[PDB]
Amino acid sequence: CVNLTTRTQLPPAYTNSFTRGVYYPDKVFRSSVLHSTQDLFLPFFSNVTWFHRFDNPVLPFNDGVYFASTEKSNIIRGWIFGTTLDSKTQSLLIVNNATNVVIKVCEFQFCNDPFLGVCMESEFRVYSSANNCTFEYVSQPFNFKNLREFVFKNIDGYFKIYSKHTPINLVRDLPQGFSALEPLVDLPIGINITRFQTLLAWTAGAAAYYVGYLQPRTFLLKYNENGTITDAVDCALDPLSETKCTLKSFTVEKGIYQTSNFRVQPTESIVRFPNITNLCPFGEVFNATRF
Amino acid sequence: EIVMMQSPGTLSLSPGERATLSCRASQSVSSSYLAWYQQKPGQAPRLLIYGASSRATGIPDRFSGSGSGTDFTLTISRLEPEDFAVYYCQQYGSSAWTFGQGTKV
Amino acid sequence: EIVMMQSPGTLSLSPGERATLSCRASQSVSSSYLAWYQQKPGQAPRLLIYGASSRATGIPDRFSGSGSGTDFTLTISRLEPEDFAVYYCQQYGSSAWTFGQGTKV
Amino acid sequence: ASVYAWNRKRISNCVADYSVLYNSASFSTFKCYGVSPTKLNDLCFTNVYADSFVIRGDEVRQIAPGQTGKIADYNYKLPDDFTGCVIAWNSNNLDSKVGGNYNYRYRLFRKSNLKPFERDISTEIYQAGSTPCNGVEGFNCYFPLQSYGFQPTNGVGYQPYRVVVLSFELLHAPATVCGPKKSTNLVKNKCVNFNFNGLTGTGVLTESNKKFLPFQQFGRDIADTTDAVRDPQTLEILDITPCSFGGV
Amino acid sequence: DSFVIRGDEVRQIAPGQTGKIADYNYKLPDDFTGCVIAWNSNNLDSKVGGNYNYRYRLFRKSNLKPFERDISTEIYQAGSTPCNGVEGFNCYFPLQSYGFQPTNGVGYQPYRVVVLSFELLHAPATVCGPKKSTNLVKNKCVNFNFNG
Amino acid sequence: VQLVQSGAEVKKPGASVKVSCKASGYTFTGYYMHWVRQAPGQGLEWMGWINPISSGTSYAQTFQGRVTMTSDTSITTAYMELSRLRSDDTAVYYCARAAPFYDFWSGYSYFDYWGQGTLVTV
Amino acid sequence: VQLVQSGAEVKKPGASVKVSCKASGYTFTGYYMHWVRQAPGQGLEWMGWINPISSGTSYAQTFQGRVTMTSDTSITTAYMELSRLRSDDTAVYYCARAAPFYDFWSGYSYFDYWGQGTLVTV
Ligand SMILES: *[C@@H]1O[C@H](CO[C@@H]2O[C@@H](C)[C@@H](O)[C@@H](O)[C@@H]2O)[C@@H](O[C@@H]2O[C@H](CO)[C@@H](O[C@@H]3O[C@H](CO)[C@@H](O)[C@H](O)[C@@H]3O)[C@H](O)[C@H]2NC(C)=O)[C@H](O)[C@H]1NC(C)=O
Ligand SMILES: *[C@@H]1O[C@H](CO)[C@@H](O[C@@H]2O[C@H](CO)[C@@H](O)[C@H](O)[C@H]2NC(C)=O)[C@H](O)[C@H]1NC(C)=O
Ligand SMILES: *[C@@H]1O[C@H](CO)[C@@H](O[C@@H]2O[C@H](CO)[C@@H](O)[C@H](O)[C@H]2NC(C)=O)[C@H](O)[C@H]1NC(C)=O
Ligand SMILES: *[C@@H]1O[C@H](CO)[C@@H](O)[C@H](O)[C@H]1NC(C)=O
Ligand SMILES: *[C@@H]1O[C@H](CO)[C@@H](O)[C@H](O)[C@H]1NC(C)=O
Ligand SMILES: *[C@@H]1O[C@H](CO)[C@@H](O)[C@H](O)[C@H]1NC(C)=O
Ligand SMILES: *[C@@H]1O[C@H](CO)[C@@H](O)[C@H](O)[C@H]1NC(C)=O
Ligand SMILES: *[C@@H]1O[C@H](CO)[C@@H](O)[C@H](O)[C@H]1NC(C)=O
Repeated sequence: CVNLTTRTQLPPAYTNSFTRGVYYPDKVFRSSVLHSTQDLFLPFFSNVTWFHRFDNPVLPFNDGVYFASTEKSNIIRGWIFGTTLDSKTQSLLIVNNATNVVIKVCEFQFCNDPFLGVCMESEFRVYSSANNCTFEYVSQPFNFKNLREFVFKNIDGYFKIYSKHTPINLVRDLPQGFSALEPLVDLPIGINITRFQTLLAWTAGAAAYYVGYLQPRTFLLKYNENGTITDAVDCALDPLSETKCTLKSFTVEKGIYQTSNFRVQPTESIVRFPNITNLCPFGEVFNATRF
Repeated sequence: EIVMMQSPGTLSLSPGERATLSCRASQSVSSSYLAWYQQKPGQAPRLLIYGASSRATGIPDRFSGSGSGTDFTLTISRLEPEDFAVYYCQQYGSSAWTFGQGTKV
Repeated sequence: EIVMMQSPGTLSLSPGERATLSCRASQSVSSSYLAWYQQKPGQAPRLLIYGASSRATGIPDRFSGSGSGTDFTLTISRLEPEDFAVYYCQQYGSSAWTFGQGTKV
Repeated sequence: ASVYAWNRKRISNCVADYSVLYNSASFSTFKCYGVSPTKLNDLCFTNVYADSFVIRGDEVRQIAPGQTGKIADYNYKLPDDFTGCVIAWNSNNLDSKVGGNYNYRYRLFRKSNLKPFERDISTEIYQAGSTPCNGVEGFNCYFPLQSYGFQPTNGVGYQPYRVVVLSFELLHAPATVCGPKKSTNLVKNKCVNFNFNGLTGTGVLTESNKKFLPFQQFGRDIADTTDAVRDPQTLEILDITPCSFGGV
Repeated sequence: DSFVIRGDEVRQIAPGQTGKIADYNYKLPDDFTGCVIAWNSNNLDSKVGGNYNYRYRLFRKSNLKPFERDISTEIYQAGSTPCNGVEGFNCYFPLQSYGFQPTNGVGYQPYRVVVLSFELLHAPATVCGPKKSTNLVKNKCVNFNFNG
Repeated sequence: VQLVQSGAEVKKPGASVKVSCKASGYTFTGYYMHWVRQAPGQGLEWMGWINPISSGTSYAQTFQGRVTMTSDTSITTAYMELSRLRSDDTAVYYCARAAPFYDFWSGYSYFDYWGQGTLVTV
Repeated sequence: VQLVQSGAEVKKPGASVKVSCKASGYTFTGYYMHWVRQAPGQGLEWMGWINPISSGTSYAQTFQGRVTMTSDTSITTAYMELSRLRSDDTAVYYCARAAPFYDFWSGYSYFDYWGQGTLVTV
């Protein structure tokens, strides 16, 4: 393992998610319809943490994460998912190397500063010890030019990866507009995932990435004639979006619609019981000499 | 720690009679933690009474126990030649098991 | 039919040492159908190992087995005087049970 | 494995012949929940979780949905909507030793009940009272795991039983584990009873003009009912229409 | 209905049960009306070397419909290869005996089971409990019981 | 579990011999009874088996048509009848227990209990 | 329930002694093994205990730092190792079975089975 120290220490950046992060929630074709689904989605216009240099600490993984990268020269290498990441617990390693994509759910002893080096690939300094392998998979690969979006979920024993590749043309930002992420792979791996880390490929390259978090939300998805999702409504973004979901339409006529219910939520738990201290004589029942 | 004192140090009696032995403690003892053992000469000790008054499995009804607080007693209703042995009181407290000095019958 | 060949025909060693015996087969044999038996002189054979590597009930941990395909072995970690007996390998296949020629220890 | 640290063998991408296991004589308990044991060979599942452990005979009843005790609340909890089969057999001839086989263990204590399929392999001292234990075995501080002393002279309820549980996952995803069914030729433009990778129904199969994405296995109408299916052998998209009906 | 089974199998003589005695020897319907009376008969049915007269069906191609007796001894084909009447690999003998011994545990001791199925169809009743009849009273409001 | 066999027998060539094997400690009908021959100075040879529940048999080709195997569940005893004896049949005959073919684990591939051998001299 | 200890040992001052106690008739790991010392003409003194499931121990303050207690579940045997012997340690050493501390009834407060004593002379 090698610890890289020649790095400037700046605070994390933040950006606006806009309408990104919508994915196909299931494997069923439907077309020319509006479908209401309750699932883990990236909320619209959410605060997305933005990282650049060689900026890649371990981040929390809660219900799931949204990951996006803007690159021009293939710097991204992969991800580490796990609970402790130090061979004490099971961990998931996803690496896209020069020739293919490898997924391994072996028990890895990770480095405290993992990375790859490169133009041809040479260095691989991700882990040392690796035994107790449980799952392996290999497959086809995957201003700035390339935008890559991924959704990572860990539900009911499956780790679901969704992805979209698009062109980009901004120097320093995330595009506005709508696209849907198709599912890439469903891995049947029952891993407790609470933390993750990004693998990047001395000098620094030109690349940036964004990390958002999924929440339980209801989305109204618009399927076109060819069954492609072309729009969506986040049913809790604003009162209009809620109205659109309630009427199951993306067009709302003039009028007044009853769309929800307001309720004040409790902030404290008040527990009151009699101030008695004597214990019940259960022991005397159980340990009696004669029954 | 707690001092465990038995009385009398030596008992002398005839077969067929009743015997009472006593066990005293420096500090109050829960009835659930007091036990009596019989050790015959040349033999290992064997359990007679546990929980102050409960007979151990296999023990004749001639043996009985009683007591509370710091004062416990063991009574043998009728003695047979096999009963002329050393009797011990034992107690648990803190994280330790304390035995008395033993009484000879 | 399948020919069952054991090796060496005679083994010579001292008490306290380790022994390894081998069993070869003409045709591939599933691990589930291979067994080892110990026959002491003047006594009936008794089962030691079944399913290539599983010890029979009542067998000391000194006996172990391993193998696959056509090559199986029996290892005794340490020998006692009772272990100087004849060991046989047995296999099932087709609708018949075939035994080896036996090895003397 | 010990029940506290039970083994899971994920089973996928294969043909599952369940008639061999069900019609076997070697099994004493074979209880299925959510499916019937005699229809298993006609079904397809996305994934099968083969879970395996050794328990005491009296505890065999605890390997069921809705049960309470030590193995259920602390070693191998099953969900109430469990789909699968709990196959179990007496293994006294394999797992018993004269002095007791102390290799098989179970968790006896825990702060809370185990959620479904939650393995717990810790050995942290259990605090029974209000006083912190600080890692030391003593009063109100217990060792959470205990061994079963499996002896050949024990009664039937105390003999070891090996348990294999088979969890059948059913989510809207491609099925990978199917029974040993033979496939037939595809017939189009006629009313037939069809079974497409476990999906069953009656209808007329026609060639579809729908542009299915590479990951989509079937389709649904506005009504949220199945109206198209991808054939499991040739990646053809078929439309399913109901067989002709109407009032008389 | 009367038969001998193993003690652990006594629970199988109920509606909605699975196993070897239910699915292959004595299947009860789910709408069964009746009583399953059973008792330990170790003092009558056990022998020292094992009483091998009581048998049970262990194998069958399909489950027994309710109240369907099956007394055949046809060789059971476990695999894909026809057996042609010969006992061998994947070809089993469907029946097996219970080795009832006086030293067996309670779950392996013999239990004699008598099941009583009560048929209720719209027809004359012929089996009635030991009730006394009363005089017939007409033209008054009464609680009546006419043959059940 | 025990398997107690009859005592030694001496027969002339051409005769027939019957060797009893009495079983105890298990369900006799639940297992196949096998016979194994051991000529002096030689290894073990399998002869055949009997299924007590159906009185079904199978014999090794070497002994096919010469040996009959029977059983009596009432006295929990298996019998060997070897006919057309020749001088090459002098051997110690063992009875052994093997699980049936129905057994999910390959218990039929091995013999877990053996009786004391019966010496037959021809 | 039986507890069988090793035979008598004679040791010089400064040496260490190991006394075994083999258990049978019960689940070995389900109970605590305690050791009790009895000097000639004296009463019983508790030395400590070993929990076979976890190899956990506790020692009396009198013997803290001098005695090690171990166990081997495979052969169901407890061991005593007493180091730094002095002439005052000549005694009969007993092994005793007691319930674990999680017993709802105070089964840990008393010893229900004892082995035969091992005489150690120093
Ligand atoms: C029969 O059982 C009773 C009650 O049992 C008690 O409650 C049960 C639910 C379990 O938790 C038992 O383990 C528990 O003992 C016994 O009475 C109680 O015994 C405890 C143990 O000594 C007493 O606690 C002590 O109390 C003194 C004050 O007198 C303190 O100084 C000690 O530090 C300790 O806290 C408790 O007071 C006592 N309660 C009563 C009402 O007597 C009982 O001893 C037991 N008897 C037998 C023969 O088993
Ligand atoms: C990289 O830095 C980490 C600290 O952030 C090092 O980890 C420490 O290594 C020392 C060994 O010299 C241990 O004593 C510490 O306990 C470690 N701390 C942690 C938090 O793990 C790591 O060794 C460094 N890598 C290299 C190659 O020097
Ligand atoms: C990318 O990852 C794959 C998967 O680990 C690598 O393929 C293995 O490489 C090792 C090294 O020679 C071989 O021993 C294995 O047999 C390979 N396995 C397969 C399935 O191909 C591959 O080498 C990696 N590529 C690079 C450039 O590191
Ligand atoms: C995101 O959150 C951080 C932390 O409070 C805040 O400083 C930043 O302004 C937020 N970004 C947006 C776009 O609201
Ligand atoms: C694999 O996991 C087991 C835990 O069951 C552990 O005992 C073993 O040491 C691990 N393997 C390696 C190589 O550390
Ligand atoms: C995952 O691990 C953490 C420990 O970091 C633990 O608190 C949590 O309960 C675990 N979750 C599951 C589902 O096991
Ligand atoms: C559907 O696909 C066809 C090509 O297959 C294309 O011409 C058409 O524009 C698509 N429809 C929509 C709404 O995108
Ligand atoms: C079997 O299924 C696979 C699914 O990918 C398909 O590619 C292949 O052509 C099928 N083969 C036959 C003979 O149907």
